[PDB]
Amino acid sequence: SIAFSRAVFAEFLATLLFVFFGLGSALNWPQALPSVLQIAMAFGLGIGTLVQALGHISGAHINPAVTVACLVGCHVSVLRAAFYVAAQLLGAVAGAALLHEITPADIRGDLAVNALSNSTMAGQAVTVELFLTLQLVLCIFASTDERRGENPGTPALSIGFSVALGHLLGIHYTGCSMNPARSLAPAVVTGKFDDHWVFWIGPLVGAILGSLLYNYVLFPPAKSLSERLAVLK
Amino acid sequence: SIAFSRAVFAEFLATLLFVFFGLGSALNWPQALPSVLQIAMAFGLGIGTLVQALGHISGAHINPAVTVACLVGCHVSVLRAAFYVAAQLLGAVAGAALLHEITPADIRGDLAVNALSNSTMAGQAVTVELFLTLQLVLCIFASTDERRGENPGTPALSIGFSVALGHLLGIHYTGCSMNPARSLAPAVVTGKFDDHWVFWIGPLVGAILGSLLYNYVLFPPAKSLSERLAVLKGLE
Amino acid sequence: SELRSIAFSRAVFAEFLATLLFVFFGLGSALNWPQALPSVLQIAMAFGLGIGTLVQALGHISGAHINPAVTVACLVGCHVSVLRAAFYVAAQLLGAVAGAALLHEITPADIRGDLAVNALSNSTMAGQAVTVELFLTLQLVLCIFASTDERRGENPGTPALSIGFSVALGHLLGIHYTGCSMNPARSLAPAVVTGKFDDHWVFWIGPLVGAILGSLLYNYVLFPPAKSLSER
Amino acid sequence: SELRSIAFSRAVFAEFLATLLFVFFGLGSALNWPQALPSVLQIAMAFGLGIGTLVQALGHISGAHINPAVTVACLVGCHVSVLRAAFYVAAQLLGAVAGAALLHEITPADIRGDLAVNALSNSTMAGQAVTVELFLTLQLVLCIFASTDERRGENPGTPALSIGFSVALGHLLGIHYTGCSMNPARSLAPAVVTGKFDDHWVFWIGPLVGAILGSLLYNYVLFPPAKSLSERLAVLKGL
Repeated sequence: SIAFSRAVFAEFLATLLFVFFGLGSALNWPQALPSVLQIAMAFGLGIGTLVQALGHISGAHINPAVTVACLVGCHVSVLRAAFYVAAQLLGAVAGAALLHEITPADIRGDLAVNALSNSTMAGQAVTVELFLTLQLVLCIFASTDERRGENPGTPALSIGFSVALGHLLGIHYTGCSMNPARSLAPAVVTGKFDDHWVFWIGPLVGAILGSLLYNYVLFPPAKSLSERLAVLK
Repeated sequence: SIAFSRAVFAEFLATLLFVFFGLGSALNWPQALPSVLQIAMAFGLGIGTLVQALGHISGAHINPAVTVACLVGCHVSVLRAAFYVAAQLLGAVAGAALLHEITPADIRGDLAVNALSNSTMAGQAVTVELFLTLQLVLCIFASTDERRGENPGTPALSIGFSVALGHLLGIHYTGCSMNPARSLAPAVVTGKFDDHWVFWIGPLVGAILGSLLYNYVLFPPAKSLSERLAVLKGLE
Repeated sequence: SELRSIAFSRAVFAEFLATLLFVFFGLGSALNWPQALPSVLQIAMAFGLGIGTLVQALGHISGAHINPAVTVACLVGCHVSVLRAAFYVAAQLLGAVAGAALLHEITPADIRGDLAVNALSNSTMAGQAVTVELFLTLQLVLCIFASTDERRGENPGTPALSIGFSVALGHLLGIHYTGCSMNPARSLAPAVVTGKFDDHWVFWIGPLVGAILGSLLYNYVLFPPAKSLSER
Repeated sequence: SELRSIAFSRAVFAEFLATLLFVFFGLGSALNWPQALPSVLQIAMAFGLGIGTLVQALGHISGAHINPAVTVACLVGCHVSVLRAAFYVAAQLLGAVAGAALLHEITPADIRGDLAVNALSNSTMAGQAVTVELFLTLQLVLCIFASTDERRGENPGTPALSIGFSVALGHLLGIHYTGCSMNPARSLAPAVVTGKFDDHWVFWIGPLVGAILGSLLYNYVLFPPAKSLSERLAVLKGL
């Protein structure tokens, strides 16, 4: 019961640092405007560092979509999945509120809210978010699959660069979500809920798609006791 | 029976995600035009992520040139190589068609077709694409070599940054192909086939050079007794 | 023992040489070169790959702290005698100012300029900045303590690259506020060479409080040692 | 003998092919200005990922020096015969000039220019420039010696990346002073092709001294090997 509290707190602290570092590096800084690779690096190295620092404590989800995909695949109780999602949403809004407090009001602006950029249709954008989170969920599962042992090699760096890979594409359409907590945090702080359903349906459908594709299509487990039914039939 | 189907599907899904993410990060230029390092990071981390995600399922080729290269030193049969190349070409055009659907019409443009750039001639260009794939195939063979001298596992990031390394050079000449499927996908969707042979002869010839250079010149692998007999009894 | 004595001397020398190379490469890549002004990602990569290279090169000799803050974090965290920590902090401050003095005499005088002294940027207040420096160093010691935790021996992991990209991560954000310190030696080095001590206490209070916060958070809240025989 | 063995011939050819690919990719990515001018981070990444990829591709075959300074560094440390060191340096110089001549052939004449020769930049003096090149190669040699240290546990691929990012680290600083050499073969290759030899001694004295300095510092001062079979057992001592 005490290790579960450490894990929920770690998920809270991790999403706090992720959103604080991520949005603050994505703000419109006048003299030095951030580039797409610069923002992708910020979010990328953010997940990779927090997975390194807190992966052994809680699994380092830092993402409700990852937690939901973990609910379909790995052995996580619906009790733990709810506590994780709740901890991530609370940590995210705390990191965005903290960033707002420390960032001068001149630079804050939209506080890096997710908005449909490059005149992307919501139906077009929700399809992008689907495949953005799909490749991340595929990489997270493969990097943390216990059946692979120590063979993955670079779990923290690979998951980070997978997040950066999605940002290198998703920034132009929606500013890249791949995380419902990363989208909700600046939307609550600064009043901006432009097409917010895209940043929830997209990642969640993309996450459950990658979990089902991996755990039961690409690399399913061996048949369990259910084979006794085919013998009886 | 099923494991081969899961591998071919992985090659299809991997090339689908690779082309979707790769070409998309090369278009999408409103007020923020992508730089050479930015585009190279997209293709680089794309291969590295998909080698990490699907390498243990299919081998993570995501390249008909790489699949052709593995025909000599990857224990891949001519049956599997054809199924892999077909899955790569189908996934590539599916990723380019999907990107076209989700990208607004004004931004699409060329859809990141491989094209001759900076007044580079097709003979000069096909020479670049050879060495772009030579170093990639050279890195893949060592990264998947049991005698490379490290703990078991495949370095997906090393393979990814090898793809990125080729882009920091190849973009200025051809937009960097290194992958015949990566070139056919936007060529089929858009219709632009200008000097399309450069993006096929280049990667395929560069791959067979790296495979022959590694497996016969640089680091010839250890032959099993059954493999050793196919040589001897095939002689005289 | 005689073998134990040199190993400590090898470690103190490595800490001096490491902070010397870190400050020399970091500041020199952050200078305002007119033909190619460095971008935030360019500067972040310079400091990031600098730590990662030096941790790769000297981690197995001294631990590759390269930061008085993380050395203090090991005092409260990875329990190390105050003797070794004092020798480490002194070597870092001496190597840093030596690296900044070397870069000064190595770079033409016109372009030396501010020598990448940590300074308040974008009208950020000292109270807001000292809060940023806290969380920049907080995540760094969180990554360092996990990458070097005695209990994670088995698989070697990627400590040098992870810590290096953790330093870069802090620069993606910290550059816009203070030019990113995360290291009191990296701040004292160019301030001593080129007299610029504007709000220097921020670059000392910030990293030290964030380091002790992350060391206390790791060793007592997140991943403490087993109190009893329940799991040892 | 060592000369008449296949592994030595395979190692010399690997050193030749590796330097050929490194110079071809490095200069060409640093020299292609027309409408897209390469950035310092871009050039640093090209040379960085270049060394990292070739160390990963050919390190197990020859050691992947790709640098007469690095070869000299192991001549002062890593058991490399003075016969092997001469064959390695000769293979690197031949592969470099072959890679530079190859790049000149495939790059259109409008963009070739000086072919990315190492040149003193931003009014840096030769004494100041030769001091940069020393410390650029020193940290690289320190990183190479540690990335190849059998006493250090690492995961696959990360040592090649660490060496690569060490090269990229030097370029993030060295480009502003000299265009970043850290390799006498990388400087001679375009100098022979294009014919520009301005202050060529800086790109030779600097990297070599920095390599010997780094090899001596690592093998004798920082992390020397054991002397007796009881050394490691003695380090334990009491509890």
